[PDB]
Amino acid sequence: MIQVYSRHPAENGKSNFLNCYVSGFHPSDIEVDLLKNGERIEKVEHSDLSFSKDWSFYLLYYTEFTPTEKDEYACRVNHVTLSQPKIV
Amino acid sequence: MIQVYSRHPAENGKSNFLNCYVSGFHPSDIEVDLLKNGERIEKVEHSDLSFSKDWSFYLLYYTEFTPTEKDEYACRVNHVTLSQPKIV
Amino acid sequence: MIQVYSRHPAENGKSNFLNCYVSGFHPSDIEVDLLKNGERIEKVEHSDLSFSKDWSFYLLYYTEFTPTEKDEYACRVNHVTLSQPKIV
Amino acid sequence: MIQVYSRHPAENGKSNFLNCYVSGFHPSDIEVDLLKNGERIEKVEHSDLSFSKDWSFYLLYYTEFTPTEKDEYACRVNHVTLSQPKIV
Amino acid sequence: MIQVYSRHPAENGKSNFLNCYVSGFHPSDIEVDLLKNGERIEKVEHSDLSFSKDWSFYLLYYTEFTPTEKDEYACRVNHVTLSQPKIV
Amino acid sequence: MIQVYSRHPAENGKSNFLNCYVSGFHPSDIEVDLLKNGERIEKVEHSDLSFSKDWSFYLLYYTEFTPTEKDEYACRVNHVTLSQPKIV
Repeated sequence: MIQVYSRHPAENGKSNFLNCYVSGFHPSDIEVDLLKNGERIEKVEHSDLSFSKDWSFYLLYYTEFTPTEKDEYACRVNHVTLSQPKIV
Repeated sequence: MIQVYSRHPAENGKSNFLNCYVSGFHPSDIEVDLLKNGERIEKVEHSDLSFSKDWSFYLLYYTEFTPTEKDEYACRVNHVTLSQPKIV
Repeated sequence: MIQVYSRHPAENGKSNFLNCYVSGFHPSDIEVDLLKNGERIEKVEHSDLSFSKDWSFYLLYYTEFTPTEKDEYACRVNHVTLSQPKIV
Repeated sequence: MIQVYSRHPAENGKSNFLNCYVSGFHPSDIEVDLLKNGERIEKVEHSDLSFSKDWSFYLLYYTEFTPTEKDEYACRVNHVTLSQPKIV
Repeated sequence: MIQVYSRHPAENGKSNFLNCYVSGFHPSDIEVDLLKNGERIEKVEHSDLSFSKDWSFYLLYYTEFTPTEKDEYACRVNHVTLSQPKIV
Repeated sequence: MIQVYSRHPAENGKSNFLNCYVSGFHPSDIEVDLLKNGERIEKVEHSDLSFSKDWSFYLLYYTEFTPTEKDEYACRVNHVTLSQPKIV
């Protein structure tokens, strides 16, 4: 029983990894305005400019939270497994 | 029983990985305005400019959350498995 | 029983890893304003400009939090496992 | 209000003349501009003005470079005269 | 208010003349600009003006570099005259 | 209010002339600028003006560098004259 694993790659260049995993709440480039340039305005009342309310990543009420999760977050992954079982 | 695995690639160049995985709430390039340029305006009242309400990635009420999940997030993945079982 | 693992790669270049894992609440490039340039304004009242309310990453009410999770967060990962069991 | 008074009255024999041998990368008199004269501009986003990325005169992969050359660069220039008199 | 008075009246034999051998990377008279003259500009974001990244004259991978050359650079220039008289 | 009075009246034989052998990386007269003249600008963010990154004349990987050369650089220049008289 012979099991041979040979790996010798040549990477002739530079490697660049950016923003491998992005998730969650990330809004961007949002502009909200009221009366940006205002001239001769008699009255402004009851202006409501609220971007967001309460923030909570995990909100649970009377909950049974039992997840079984195996995860692997990365940019470059190498997984190699050699098995040579012998049973008599 | 002979099991041979030979891998020797040549990568003649540079590699660029960007934004491999994007998910979630990410709105962009949104503009909301009221009376951008305002001249001789007698009255502005009851203006409602709210981008969003409460934020919550996980919201569970009386829930049984039992997911069994194996996941692999990456940009470049290499998975190799050699098996040579012998049973008598 | 012979099990040989040979790995000798050549990386002819520089490696750059940036922002491997980003998550959570990260909003950016958001501008909210009211009456940016204001001239001859008689009255401004009841202005509400609140970006966010209470912040809480984990909020649990009457909850049983029992997750079984094995995770591996990284930029570059190398996982190698050689097994050669013998049973008689 | 933007007022620009730019004048380039006189040029005599500006560049690249009376040369025996010219080669390589020599671009000249190239102008790249975005919003050269701008007034009351609200938002400029995501502008890419990269001229070039990589400069490599010799880039060889698994190559056998054996050029044989005999070159004689013998130019002869006689009685060159450049005159730019200015009288005020 | 921006007022600019720029004048470049006289140039005589500016560059790259009477040369026996010119080679390599020699770009000239290249202008790259963004919003050269700007008034009342609110937001400038994410501007990339990178001219170049990497300068490598000899970049070889697994190469056999054996150039044989005999070169004679013998130019002859006689009686060159440059005159730029100015009278005020 | 920005007022700029810049004048460059006279240049005679500026650069790179009467040279026997010129090579390599020699860019000249390159101007890169962002918002050269700016008034009442609110926000400038994330500006990249990197000219270059890495300068390597000889970059070799697993290379056999055996160049054989015989070069004679013998230029002859006679009676060069540069005159820039100024009378006020």
